[PDB]
Amino acid sequence: QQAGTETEEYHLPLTWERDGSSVSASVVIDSNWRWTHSTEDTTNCYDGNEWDSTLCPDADTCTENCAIDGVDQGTWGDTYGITASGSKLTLSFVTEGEYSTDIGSRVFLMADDDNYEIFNLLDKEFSFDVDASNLPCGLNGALYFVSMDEDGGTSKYSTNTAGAKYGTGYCDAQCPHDMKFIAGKANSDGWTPSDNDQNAGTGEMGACCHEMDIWEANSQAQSYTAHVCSVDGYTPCTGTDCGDNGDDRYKGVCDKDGCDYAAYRLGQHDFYGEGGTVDSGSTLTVITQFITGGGGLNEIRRIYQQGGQTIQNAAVNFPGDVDPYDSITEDFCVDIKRYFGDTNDFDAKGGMSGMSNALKKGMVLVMSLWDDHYANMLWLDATYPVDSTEPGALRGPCSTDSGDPADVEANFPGSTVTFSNIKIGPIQSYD
Ligand SMILES: OC[C@H]1O[C@@H](O[C@H]2[C@H](O)[C@@H](O)[C@H](O)O[C@@H]2CO)[C@H](O)[C@@H](O)[C@@H]1O
Ligand SMILES: [Ca+2]
Ligand SMILES: [Ca+2]
Ligand SMILES: [Ca+2]
Ligand SMILES: [Ca+2]
Repeated sequence: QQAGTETEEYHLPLTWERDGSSVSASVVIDSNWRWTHSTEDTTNCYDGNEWDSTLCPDADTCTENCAIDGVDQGTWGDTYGITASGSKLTLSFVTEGEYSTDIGSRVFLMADDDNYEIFNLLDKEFSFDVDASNLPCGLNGALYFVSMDEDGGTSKYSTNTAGAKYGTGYCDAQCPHDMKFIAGKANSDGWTPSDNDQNAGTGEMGACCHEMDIWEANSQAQSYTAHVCSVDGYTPCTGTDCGDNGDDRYKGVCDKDGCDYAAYRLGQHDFYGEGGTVDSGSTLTVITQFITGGGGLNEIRRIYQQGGQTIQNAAVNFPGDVDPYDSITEDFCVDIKRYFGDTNDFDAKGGMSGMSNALKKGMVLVMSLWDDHYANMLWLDATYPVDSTEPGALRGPCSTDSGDPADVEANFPGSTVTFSNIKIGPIQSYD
């Protein structure tokens, strides 16, 4: 995409801590949340959930003709319900503006006006605080890393002149087709509007890359998941390469399921939640350690702190069936996938070594708040598949009727997540 000139681009300031020193940074809104319009005027190129057939008769003409616009200082709060102060950032779910309504948001941490911050997580401890108290069943307030390009695509894709400054270049391990710009081009060829999301559609292209989910959670359940892909960084896909939901799920270049560590799923039902060992009713500190051996990742450990207590990660609880692993390791991934009857696509795509190499190349930090139009977040917080009674189906305490976006958007529009005190530093000892 190119950048429009209707609205000036302002990144929202955010402070964080890197190896002992305060960094005055900012966040940027993902391009998918922006207005896409003609370069000549205010006519929408993306209108509801379809592209304008006159402006965008094919992708190349669409790309020529259409621009993504800025988000100015006032737009952050007025349109997206996003606020920041100091080291704290708050995302909102439903924000009713003047003439339209926004649902959720996705933002990236900037290094400067033109480039994302790049995190090299190997042999480091990453931590932050989160308040997930105001996220019901069905919501996901997520903090995660993806193998995006630092500049958002502008060096590799000459029709992307907007770049990281306008939140371009998202990719993740789902190879999502709902991205409006991929590889610097409008993803308008083959576009089908979604049946249940009036702002969304899908195009021919997907946007694939490695993904390290540090925190996917609401007040009822939480997980952390490594997803490795067999391709190098940001990778556009078509066809079978995208590994689309359904028959193609395991046939693409990315591990969609991931090697997931979800305490409730692993048989620790009172560990996290309302009044849990980790109490989702109050702020908590999430510490994640990327442990290496011989320079390669071999373990992703989790520690929690809350009210001055240090809380070790809850171990796998299937006595006699699976060992009491308490972290993501190769053997955990293999053993738990066997017990759950899950295809081990993590190892297929490269496994821990693969992941390691992804982390070595550096990742972008993502914070988002969304609902789930595909699976109603049931994979996180309920039972999935809904009628399944075998090991690994049970995910959280929520009803299998929970999480329909039409329901949660109506019933809990005021839901929010707050992230704060982002920090990276050396791996610390926790007694
Ligand atoms: O894409 C949503 C979410 O999916 C997570 O993977 C699920 C997968 O969606 C489901 O079909 C399978 O049975 O379970 C895995 C693990 O719960 C993926 O793990 C997430 O990171 C992603 O946000
Ligand atoms: Ca032209
Ligand atoms: Ca074509
Ligand atoms: Ca094929
Ligand atoms: Ca299962």
